[PDB]
Amino acid sequence: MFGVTWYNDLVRIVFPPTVLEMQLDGLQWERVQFNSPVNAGHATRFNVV
Amino acid sequence: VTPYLKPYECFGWSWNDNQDSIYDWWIADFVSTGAFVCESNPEAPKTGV
Amino acid sequence: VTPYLKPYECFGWSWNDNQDSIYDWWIADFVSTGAFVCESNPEAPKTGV
Repeated sequence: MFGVTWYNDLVRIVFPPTVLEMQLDGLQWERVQFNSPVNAGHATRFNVV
Repeated sequence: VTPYLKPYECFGWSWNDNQDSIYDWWIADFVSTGAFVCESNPEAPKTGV
Repeated sequence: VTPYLKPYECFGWSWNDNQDSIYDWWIADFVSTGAFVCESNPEAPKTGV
């Protein structure tokens, strides 16, 4: 499991070994365009928080 | 002339002395990235001191 | 180029894109007037909450 966050421009890009933190002044993100691979064995899964 | 700049960004310039009045200038901005950037990664603490 | 400006005054500009290099710029200064200025005067608190 991994994910990203951008709550009040505290842009984290997390992975179970390591995180990557940024803050950007002229940044704000509100839209998510998830896309999936063509076929998964079980159900592939995604969550916007 | 140094330009106006954001209150925690950082200015330097160089490259005169080429028989015309052009130059390179740069702005570092130091905005809360959390990844420190510097030469000479630290070697090791000597153990037992 | 943004001009130098007083440490608690505030700068914005606009009006390029008219096939010449003139523009309008403005300085708000926010000096302790005590009368707040803003759109959308507040309606009412709903009573009983």
